[PDB]
Amino acid sequence: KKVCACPKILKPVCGSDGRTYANSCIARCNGVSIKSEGSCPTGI
Repeated sequence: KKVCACPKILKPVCGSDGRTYANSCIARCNGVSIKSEGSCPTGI
């Protein structure tokens, strides 16, 4: 129940914790910034 709503577009990001979230809005809602655009490589 809010006037704001996050986007539903398929544009995921790697957060500075090294997790991937579905978009920039959901990433910021955890209290953390985006390290880069796109999903990140699990091999590093």
